[PDB]
Amino acid sequence: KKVLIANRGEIAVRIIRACRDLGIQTVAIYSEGDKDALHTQIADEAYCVGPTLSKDSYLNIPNILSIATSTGCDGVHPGYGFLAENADFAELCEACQLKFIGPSYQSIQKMGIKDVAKAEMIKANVPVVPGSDGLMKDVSEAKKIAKKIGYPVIIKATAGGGGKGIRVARDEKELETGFRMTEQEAQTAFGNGGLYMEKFIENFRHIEIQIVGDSYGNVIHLGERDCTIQRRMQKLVEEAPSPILDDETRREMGNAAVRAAKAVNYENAGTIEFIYDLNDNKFYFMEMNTRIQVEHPVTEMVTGIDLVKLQLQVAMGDVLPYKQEDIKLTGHAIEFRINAENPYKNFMPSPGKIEQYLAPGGYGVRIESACYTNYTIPPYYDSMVAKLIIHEPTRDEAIMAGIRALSEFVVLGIDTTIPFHIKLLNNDIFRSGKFNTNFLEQNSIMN
Amino acid sequence: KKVLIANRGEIAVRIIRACRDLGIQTVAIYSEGDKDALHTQIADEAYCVGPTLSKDSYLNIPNILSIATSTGCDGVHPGYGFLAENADFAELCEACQLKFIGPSYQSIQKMGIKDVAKAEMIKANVPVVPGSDGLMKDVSEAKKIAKKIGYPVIIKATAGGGGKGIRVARDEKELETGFRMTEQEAQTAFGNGGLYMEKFIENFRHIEIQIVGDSYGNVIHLGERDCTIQRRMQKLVEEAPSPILDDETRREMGNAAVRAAKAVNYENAGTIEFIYDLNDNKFYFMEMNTRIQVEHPVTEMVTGIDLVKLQLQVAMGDVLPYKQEDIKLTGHAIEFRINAENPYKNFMPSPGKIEQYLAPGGYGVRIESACYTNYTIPPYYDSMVAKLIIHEPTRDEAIMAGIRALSEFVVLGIDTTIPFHIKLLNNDIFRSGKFNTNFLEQNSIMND
Ligand SMILES: Nc1ncnc2c1ncn2[C@@H]1O[C@H](COP(=O)(O)OP(=O)(O)NP(=O)(O)O)[C@@H](O)[C@H]1O
Ligand SMILES: Nc1ncnc2c1ncn2[C@@H]1O[C@H](COP(=O)(O)OP(=O)(O)NP(=O)(O)O)[C@@H](O)[C@H]1O
Ligand SMILES: [Cl-]
Ligand SMILES: [Cl-]
Ligand SMILES: [Mg+2]
Ligand SMILES: [Mg+2]
Ligand SMILES: [Mg+2]
Ligand SMILES: [Mg+2]
Repeated sequence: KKVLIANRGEIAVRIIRACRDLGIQTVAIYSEGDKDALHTQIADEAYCVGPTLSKDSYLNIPNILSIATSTGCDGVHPGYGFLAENADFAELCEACQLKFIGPSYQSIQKMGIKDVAKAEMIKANVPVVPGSDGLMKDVSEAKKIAKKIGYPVIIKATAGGGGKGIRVARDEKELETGFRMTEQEAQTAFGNGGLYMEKFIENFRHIEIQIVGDSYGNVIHLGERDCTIQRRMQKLVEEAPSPILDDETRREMGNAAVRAAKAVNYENAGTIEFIYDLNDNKFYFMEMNTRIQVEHPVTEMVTGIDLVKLQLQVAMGDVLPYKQEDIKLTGHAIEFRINAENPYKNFMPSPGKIEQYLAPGGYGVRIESACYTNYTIPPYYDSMVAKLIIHEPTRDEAIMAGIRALSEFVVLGIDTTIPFHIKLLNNDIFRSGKFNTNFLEQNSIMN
Repeated sequence: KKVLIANRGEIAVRIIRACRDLGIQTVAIYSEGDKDALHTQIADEAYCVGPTLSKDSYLNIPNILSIATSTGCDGVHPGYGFLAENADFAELCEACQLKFIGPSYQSIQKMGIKDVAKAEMIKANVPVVPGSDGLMKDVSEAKKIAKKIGYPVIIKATAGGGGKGIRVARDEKELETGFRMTEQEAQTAFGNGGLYMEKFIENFRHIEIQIVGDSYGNVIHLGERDCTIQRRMQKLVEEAPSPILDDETRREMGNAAVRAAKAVNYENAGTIEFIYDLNDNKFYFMEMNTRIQVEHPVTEMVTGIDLVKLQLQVAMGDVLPYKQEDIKLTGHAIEFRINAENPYKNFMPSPGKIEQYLAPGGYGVRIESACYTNYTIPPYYDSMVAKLIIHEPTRDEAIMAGIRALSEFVVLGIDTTIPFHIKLLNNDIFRSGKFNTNFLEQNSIMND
């Protein structure tokens, strides 16, 4: 009946749209900085939750819970980021008679301590990257494990998110220096300096499987997303299906992801991330995001399934409206994350007022955005202007259509990364579809 | 390689987008009044064709042909309206070695003299609305036929388009009066005063079938569009598939449409309009539109087929890349034509500068517009702001999702018809899916 959206930006707008499609009432929250945010305008009601820094606004749990109960909400949608993978917030909602629109706290706990997640996958017969058994207490056993696994190794925060608390070590001296750095950063960022170690995979594709469970033990997958085009770990361009994957591997990986989700009795939407090793064409579980993702639209276009609406439906108590045999991926979709950065200045942030915003339309085109003419993106959270998604019958058609779409997208007053994406789509290595995660790093797409 | 777009507005934008998908270079034209027009920005080059009134700009054939050859274009896409159903311009293009993106002039002649179109359909074994065979010489001849057909009748210009030269006669005296007014109006408008007569069908549903043929004898249909929500003759809300139609009638009408198409060796995209009579559940051919239509995108979403790209593909000599067995309509789409009119003032036109324009997005939404912030829609042409299309798995879902999308569509500075479409979507009759073409005439949505 009524849902509080515990987020901001384009995901808040997105969830709000999903609620209205189901006739659900919407409560937006905003920080002092987000006073002009679009989601606060399109919500049925909006409430200030605290000052600009996320720690006192969007992560201010007592205030979010307070507002939620005060206004008579039945649930809370966390979106992505902020409190979406926070098991304690999830538990507190439940204790308030508020439905956390997402998986259980037990589920968030199990998959949210990434070393424990791995051990759970080994027991659900899911392959995982060779590595340490749980956390390393010392550099000493980090050095011991790393010589057992073989360099290069990657040291990762077990409580980790947003790319923070991850370091490659290519020799013992790097592992020694990187251990203390990552432990420090993790304790600060997460209140948990526990680190685990993995073989650092060098030639792979980032393949992730969308899963969705209901409250009745039914789990399905909506195929894969290919998120190999990455700058500094962070995803820039996502596509569905993967250009390099055959139907037998899609099926084998989808089945692995469904085993993953039910080993932890997973409910609502999540994503299994897999490392697809191009050296032997084997996949490895890397982690689960126990939440909706930025890139969900690429999947929604090829599958025809409204994933956020399905999140709300699953939370309201609906059984899954599709079994696995009803799911098909039709056509090809590619998402471009358009940020307020200048690709001609090595992606230097570009703050300012948007003087002209003209979003493209036409066949195949979906624009996801909270930006509008005269809007100023506050520099304290994010750089996302829009996600553009192109859906065509083939990949080459999506590429041609994407240039078309991207080429008429007017965002003036600030620099954006549209030019980067236009240049990528004209790149012959990209068009070949054959490449790994290092692609941006061992090329110079901007010329 | 290079194509001139012989149109304006949102359809020029649509065409230019389809050209860029194919790697084709684009030449926009514009009237003096259309200097700010979005299609002139996104085109590769833009040229002035002349003064604001269409007669000297967008219907200026000598100037359009000069720019097409001057700039070295291979074809001309006429969109809809203006020169799209002008056989003589199609001929002229062909004589200039320009591919008219559409059917042959011969086909444009056959189906564009509407009484002859009808006669061709009877030979093609396609049902037509009862009436006269050919034109009526005289008011006397109209009187005799109208007595034979039985009142009520509708007198229709044979060279008629844009809904001019059509009026109902419920009795003799009306017919005497209607004949002369319609003959005068059709002469003025079309240079052809010839009228034909049909039974005026009073309880019906507007069901039209999308056709596409290629240059190799292949003709497919992409199912139906239901355009029953009309206001004074003009379409307002379209949906695919028709909510009141089973798949046996879908096949029947599709096969009827396909016979019609190849009866005239039809190439490229056309639409066959049927009258679906709710008294006996019978369909009758009313006319063919030998062109793409305003409402094509609702078909494109349900079928996944890019129709305007397919027009270009067909015009470059491509074999139809779809077979009939492989065409499925999936889910349900509703298009809403959003105009610069005030629905709270009986749709009074609302001229002005648009001061804020915010297109909704999200799941299932597709916006078709040439409008933007600080744009002023000239009051000289077809007054569209945007088409909004919603595509969902079911009709009820589409309705809900369209309220969502329409409710956040911001257009400030002019009044628009957005509030009418929101009131339509909350109407119980519309939601039932059961109504006929006089729905907005028997109902008053704006009071709801
Ligand atoms: N074993 C590995 N070998 C090579 N690269 C890795 C490995 N583990 C992680 N990475 C890279 O580091 C990125 C982030 O890893 P991940 O384990 O997803 O961290 P995260 O902080 O949870 N990020 P998020 O996806 O936002 O939750 C991955 O997308 C890979 O590009
Ligand atoms: N026999 C009929 N009985 C009842 N209504 C009719 C009949 N013929 C036409 N109409 C109505 O008049 C409208 C216009 O007729 P039509 O033959 O489509 O003319 P047009 O000028 O070619 N319009 P267009 O579709 O823009 O090319 C139809 O959509 C019907 O609503
Ligand atoms: Cl994400
Ligand atoms: Cl039309
Ligand atoms: Mg993570
Ligand atoms: Mg990850
Ligand atoms: Mg007509
Ligand atoms: Mg018509």
